[PDB]
Amino acid sequence: PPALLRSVLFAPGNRADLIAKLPRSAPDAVVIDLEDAVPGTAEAKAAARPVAHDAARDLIAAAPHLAVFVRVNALHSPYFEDDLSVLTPELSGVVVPKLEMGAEARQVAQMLQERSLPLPILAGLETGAGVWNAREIMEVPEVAWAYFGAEDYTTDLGGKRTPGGLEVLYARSQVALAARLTGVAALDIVVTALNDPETFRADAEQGRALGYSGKLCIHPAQVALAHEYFG
Amino acid sequence: PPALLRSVLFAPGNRADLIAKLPRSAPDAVVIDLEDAVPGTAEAKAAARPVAHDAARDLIAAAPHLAVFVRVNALHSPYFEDDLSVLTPELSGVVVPKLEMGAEARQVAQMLQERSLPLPILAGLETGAGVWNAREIMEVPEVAWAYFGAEDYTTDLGGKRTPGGLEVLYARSQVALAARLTGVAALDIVVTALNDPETFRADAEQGRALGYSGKLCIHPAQVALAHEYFG
Amino acid sequence: PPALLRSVLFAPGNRADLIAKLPRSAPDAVVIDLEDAVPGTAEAKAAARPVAHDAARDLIAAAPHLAVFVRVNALHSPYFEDDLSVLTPELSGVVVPKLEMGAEARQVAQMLQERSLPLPILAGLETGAGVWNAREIMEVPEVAWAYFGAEDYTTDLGGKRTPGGLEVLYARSQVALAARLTGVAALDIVVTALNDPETFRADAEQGRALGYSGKLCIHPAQVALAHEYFG
Ligand SMILES: O=C([O-])CC(=O)C(=O)O
Ligand SMILES: O=C([O-])CC(=O)C(=O)O
Ligand SMILES: O=C([O-])CC(=O)C(=O)O
Ligand SMILES: [Mg+2]
Ligand SMILES: [Mg+2]
Ligand SMILES: [Mg+2]
Repeated sequence: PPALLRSVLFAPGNRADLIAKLPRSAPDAVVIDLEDAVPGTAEAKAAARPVAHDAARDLIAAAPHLAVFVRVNALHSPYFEDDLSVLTPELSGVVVPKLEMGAEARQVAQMLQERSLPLPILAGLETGAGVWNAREIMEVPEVAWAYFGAEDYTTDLGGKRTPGGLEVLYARSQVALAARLTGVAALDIVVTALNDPETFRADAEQGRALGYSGKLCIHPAQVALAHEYFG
Repeated sequence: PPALLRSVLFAPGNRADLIAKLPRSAPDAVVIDLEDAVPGTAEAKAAARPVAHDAARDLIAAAPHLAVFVRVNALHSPYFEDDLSVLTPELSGVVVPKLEMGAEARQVAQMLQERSLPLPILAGLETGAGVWNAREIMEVPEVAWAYFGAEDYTTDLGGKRTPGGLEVLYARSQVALAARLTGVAALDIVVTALNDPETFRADAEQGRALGYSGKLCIHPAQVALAHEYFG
Repeated sequence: PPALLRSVLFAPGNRADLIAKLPRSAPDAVVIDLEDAVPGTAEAKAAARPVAHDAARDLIAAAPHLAVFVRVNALHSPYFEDDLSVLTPELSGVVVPKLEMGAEARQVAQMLQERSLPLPILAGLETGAGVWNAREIMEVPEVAWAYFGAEDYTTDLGGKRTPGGLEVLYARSQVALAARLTGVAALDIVVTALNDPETFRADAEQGRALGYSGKLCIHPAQVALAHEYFG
């Protein structure tokens, strides 16, 4: 995949239909999500694995030039292990959420290698420890890109999100700087307000000014908006 | 004392009458202050010790559940040593202002134990070094809560305070993050404007969004406002 | 040169005429610039050196009490070595842009010592690494002052500058804090807009609030304005 992704669009791993609609807006990359998008039960996570596996295969064959990623559950969740069975060399990479130390990313890299699944890692820095150890996490060789997850960050610190985002400015700035120092591409925060392009435009602008090279998108319409600011 | 304190109300150590009025606003915790609240004269300090002691003694008995703290003078001040003699096991904890190194916090903890005073420490992070070494200070076991003192922080850096507080956003964000990583309760900055409830409301909202679990209060009226945002 | 510089005014190193005007606004210090001010070709830099060298000399003889500095090119640039010949013992010091490690600053000090140039360093922290290692760079003994260059910082991170400057608040606050902790005087960012003193006034105000003790100036008119805020 390109070292630069201007837009990264998500779809629930257990929604074959939404996964297939992923290329419509032509995002630079997409993420079939087995984490947040799917219920936290052993049953839901198991049911989602074959669905996302086949959906990923179909998608890559239909849109050969689309960078396709799969987001697995956190390293320390009881789902990480079995999520790996979903991966294939055809994916552009694997998204690992809530990483918190360089050792965790190295563990991930080694486990992937032992499953014969050499996939670059798109690191999720979205907790206090992830931000604090941002540089150490991104210096792991296998980490090619990273996103700052404001939503989980504030939840982790017992904070609350605002439109301006001053409450995550410190964190968002640290991640962008650590990303520059390690040669890793930084992906900006999601925008949950889906009814106003203006709210998104203002947010993307802040992210661009900070040095992020791309932005996470949760709705197709945000893709075109993202391309007006990154790239 | 509770792990979380929504409000912490201050009262001058040498003002036995005000100390007694403390329970009125029903704050989660109160601080009998021998530091800033009293004049910096070797005589005005030694004269405040007996008044603070006797006032704290009677206050704790009058409201046994209420978390009662006494703020002593800085570790390297000429008053610290003698201030300790004022403390008692019945206190919920001791407030130590201007801590700047993990080593200073450990020193305080050791001295307290040697004086047979089992008191958890409420660390004052309000200087450049305090903020810089926030995590190292807060990881000391005896430290249970910590507050960011914007007033003395700006004074220490030669800065100046504003209503928006952007000049201490980096510092306030760093303390909140370090508090999370160490399991320490973070207490937000004071609001010196005692005539406008909107200034406090907006200020408290910023602290809450950043991850603070409580806020320092200098006037009984701010207590109710604090509980509107923290809890 | 005093430990405190409220204003530091720049002039192109290849303009003998502009350099001569430097003393008119009575800035606390002046900088004859061989770096950004002079085009990036071996021809333009070599042509600039004798002018900066002699103009600096004529300046010191005319204004004996003025702190005169020369800004050489970056340490790892192909012009650094030759730029050193422009320096003389009579200068108040030398500005070294884009410093990124403590070791780089020590290298400069060493090379200055072997040339018999007792010139303290005014370090330029204006790239991701410069900000990341701000404290280590400033703890180098010969570093007496440091400036934060928001322009090159955002360029280095691939961001964009805004009037409000929230995109560089993190870095600006960090440089100011590190300067306090190392005993180094921190100089605030340049203001490129010259048609409005109000834009400069608001900016200087932000810098002062964060703890900066002086501000870089690129137009003599900014000198008096800086003096209203610093000192
Ligand atoms: O799942 C989503 O839609 C967005 C997400 O995880 C994130 O921004 O971290
Ligand atoms: O004593 C006060 O009024 C305020 C105080 O200590 C602080 O903000 O740290
Ligand atoms: O060259 C200039 O005029 C200003 C400059 O380098 C800076 O602010 O770093
Ligand atoms: Mg997320
Ligand atoms: Mg205080
Ligand atoms: Mg510069």
